[PDB]
Amino acid sequence: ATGPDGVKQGPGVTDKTIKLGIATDLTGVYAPLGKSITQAQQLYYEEVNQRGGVCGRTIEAVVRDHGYDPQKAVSIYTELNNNVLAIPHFLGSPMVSAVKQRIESDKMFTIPSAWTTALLGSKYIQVTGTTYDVDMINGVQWLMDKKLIKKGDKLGHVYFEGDYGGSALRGTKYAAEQLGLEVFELPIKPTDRDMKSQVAALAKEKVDAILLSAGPQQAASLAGIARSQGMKQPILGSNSAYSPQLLATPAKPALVEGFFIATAGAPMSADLPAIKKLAEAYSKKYPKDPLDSGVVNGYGGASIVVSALEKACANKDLTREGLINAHRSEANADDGLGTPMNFTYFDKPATRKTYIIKPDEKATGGAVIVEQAFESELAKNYQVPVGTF
Ligand SMILES: CCCCCCCCCCCCCCCC(=O)O
Repeated sequence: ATGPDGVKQGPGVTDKTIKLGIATDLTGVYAPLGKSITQAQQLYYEEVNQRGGVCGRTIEAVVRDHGYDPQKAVSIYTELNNNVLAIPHFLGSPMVSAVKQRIESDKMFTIPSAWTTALLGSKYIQVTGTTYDVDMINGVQWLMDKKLIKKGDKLGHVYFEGDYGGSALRGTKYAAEQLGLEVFELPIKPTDRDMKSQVAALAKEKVDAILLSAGPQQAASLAGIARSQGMKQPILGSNSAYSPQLLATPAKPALVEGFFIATAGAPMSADLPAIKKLAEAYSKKYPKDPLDSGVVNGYGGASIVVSALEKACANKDLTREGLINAHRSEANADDGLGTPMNFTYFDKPATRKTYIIKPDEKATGGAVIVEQAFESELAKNYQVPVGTF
């Protein structure tokens, strides 16, 4: 329990090692993005280890694949929880929801790649960036500002049922109420591979804009089918409704025009020194794995946990209490990757600024900024739910 350097050691911490857990999707709908996130975290931890680790201890990240399935995530959580100090990458809103009570009981610092409001309200869970609702509020306001929609128009929102799509949808509906828009709602599951019935329904409803809270496979299908039907409505996706791999498929033309993504994260093409450095470092380590916005997300999550570990080390306290208090002492985080945040609270989003990006085969990371990160008044005044959607 206390190392020979006088540092208190919690679960997963020995005299020479700090074990961290990663619960991701390597095989399901988010496979290429979970790979990128996971590899970017490993890149960060390797760089740290090369510089002597933390508190003289090497960081070891153990990786489990839940396949974007909540029951498997639970099983994985119970296999890791007594033997890792923290979980700096846990992919997926329903997956982390399923273990929220255990996280709280265990005092497990968890950094999801998941942005539901259902994960707010826990000291131990850092929801990074914006929440999904705030991204759709910003995004709908942007559609109106850009005259892609007007008062009285109808939005069709295709969404993964539950925490992720439902949170996004909450934002859509708030914006629609405030702005005088109608909403047509289309729930889907991650196992729905083919969007042609959804496209048919969107067309029947004569929507003016199409919103999507799903993964890359659904985005390719929906965009491709819509454009093959002559639909000209803009498409606005949540932050994970795209991977650059899709540009190497016939969906490309339906993604590089008329398709936008609302996200708190900067793409790999942003003109920031830390982004350029990351692009070079990641490309060097993993030459065969395309750069994507998951790389940014994973490197950033690793940066968050390491910052907290270093502060906890300096307090001679690599326990779960020491770690969370180190993390929650940071009111002004800015890792240089394009998403400044405040970590001292957890009853509201860490930021309310959303970028609009689009797919671009010419750009580093397969995407470019269309609108620099902004917080609409609409989003600023919105009441964000805490621990539910
Ligand atoms: C700064 C934070 C926003 C960064 C967004 C980068 C997108 C990376 C890909 C994420 C894949 C995971 C999707 C999870 C969907 C869900 O919430 O269940």
